[PDB]
Amino acid sequence: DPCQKQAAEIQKCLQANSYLESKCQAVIQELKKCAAQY
Repeated sequence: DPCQKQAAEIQKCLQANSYLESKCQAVIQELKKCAAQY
Protein backbone atom coordinates (compact mmCIF):
# COMPACT_ATOMS: atom_id res chain seq x y z
CA ASP A 1 0.00 0.00 0.00
CA PRO A 2 1.13 3.73 0.02
CA CYS A 3 2.40 4.49 3.57
CA GLN A 4 0.37 2.57 6.22
CA LYS A 5 3.72 1.36 7.70
CA GLN A 6 4.84 4.99 8.05
CA ALA A 7 1.44 5.92 9.58
CA ALA A 8 1.77 3.01 12.06
CA GLU A 9 5.45 3.87 12.80
CA ILE A 10 4.45 7.57 13.25
CA GLN A 11 1.85 6.38 15.82
CA LYS A 12 4.50 4.05 17.37
CA CYS A 13 7.08 6.86 17.44
CA LEU A 14 4.58 9.34 18.96
CA GLN A 15 3.46 6.73 21.53
CA ALA A 16 7.13 6.17 22.50
CA ASN A 17 7.64 10.01 22.67
CA SER A 18 4.39 10.93 24.59
CA TYR A 19 2.81 12.37 21.37
CA LEU A 20 5.71 14.87 21.02
CA GLU A 21 5.40 15.12 17.27
CA SER A 22 8.78 16.95 17.15
CA LYS A 23 10.60 13.63 17.95
CA CYS A 24 8.73 11.91 15.05
CA GLN A 25 8.80 14.74 12.47
CA ALA A 26 11.66 12.83 10.74
CA VAL A 27 9.15 9.94 10.31
CA ILE A 28 6.45 12.42 9.07
CA GLN A 29 9.04 13.66 6.52
CA GLU A 30 9.28 9.98 5.44
CA LEU A 31 5.43 9.79 5.22
CA LYS A 32 5.33 13.06 3.20
CA LYS A 33 8.02 11.74 0.82
CA CYS A 34 6.13 8.41 0.69
CA ALA A 35 2.87 10.24 -0.12
CA ALA A 36 4.66 12.28 -2.84
CA GLN A 37 5.80 8.93 -4.35
CA TYR A 38 2.51 6.98 -3.99
